[PDB]
Amino acid sequence: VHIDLSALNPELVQAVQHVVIGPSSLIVHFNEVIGRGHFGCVYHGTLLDNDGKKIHCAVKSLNRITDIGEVSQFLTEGIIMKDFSHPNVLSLLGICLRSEGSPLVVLPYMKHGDLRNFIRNETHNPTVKDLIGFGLQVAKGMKYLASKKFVHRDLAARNCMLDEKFTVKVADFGLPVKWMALESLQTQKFTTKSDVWSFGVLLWELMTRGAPPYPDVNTFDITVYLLQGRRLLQPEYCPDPLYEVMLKCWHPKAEMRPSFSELVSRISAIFSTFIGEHYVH
Ligand SMILES: COc1ccc2c(Oc3ccc(NC(=O)c4c(C)n(C[C@@H](C)O)n(-c5ccccc5)c4=O)cc3F)ccnc2c1
Repeated sequence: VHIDLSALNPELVQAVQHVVIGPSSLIVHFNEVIGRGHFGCVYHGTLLDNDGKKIHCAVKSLNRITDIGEVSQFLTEGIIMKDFSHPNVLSLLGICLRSEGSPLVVLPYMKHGDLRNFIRNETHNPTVKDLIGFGLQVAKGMKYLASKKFVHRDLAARNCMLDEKFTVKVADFGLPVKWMALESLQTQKFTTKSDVWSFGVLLWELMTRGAPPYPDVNTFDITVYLLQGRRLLQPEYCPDPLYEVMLKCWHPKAEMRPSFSELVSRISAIFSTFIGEHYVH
């Protein structure tokens, strides 16, 4: 990959400068890979400050980026993400624009990987309170994203990260038909309200500790399934009030679905009635 960086806009390069990091502070370990491949090509990285203090990071290589339009789009995404600041939203440490090799994205290292794999791992023992707690953290992250008028589009357990303090970081914001709202499947439109539907599916994943949704329904038969008024069944470990929350999230009419603000207050109330946790945040 040899991108001709000279062909970029002065005001945009000026705009992205506060997001750019490079070899004077970032060490990429190109021989050391992170993850399976559901986050793409990711390397272990080390970020140093002025006094040489090291920080563990993940370095994603965007290998499919070739032309100047795609790089410009990449810079703008970097600019947007860098501005976000919320404990339940994954941070952007920076990006790398290099004359040789693909553009790079630098994120804080997430000890416990993604939430779906964490809860599926049988060596972990999350309580019902633990699972609801994870769901509350996601809702708080989505409440922030909504307040910035930013639509996630791909909310799911696989896309939520978990750090060493068991803080959930909403990630990969900005085909998973089984997470898509009815209107998104039909009109291809995505909004914060459709993010609320996906969040309902995410809660279902949590309470089933990462079971695949709609097991007996084909991906192409999902639109008719939902128009028939059929929904995901109540998980064995899901309480009645949380299941009603899920049902509200999957309302036929997008405008009738709760806001993430409403979701945080309701899930917070349910969470408070539960006791016993093995993962305290
Ligand atoms: C130990 O196991 C793992 C396994 C995987 C890990 C990991 O994977 C990633 C998670 C998330 C992302 N990236 C994102 O969530 C991005 C978001 C949300 N945006 C922003 C959006 C507006 O496009 N961008 C982006 C930023 C700048 C330019 C273009 C795109 C992004 O890369 C990249 C990763 F490797 C990150 C950190 N620790 C990990 C530990």
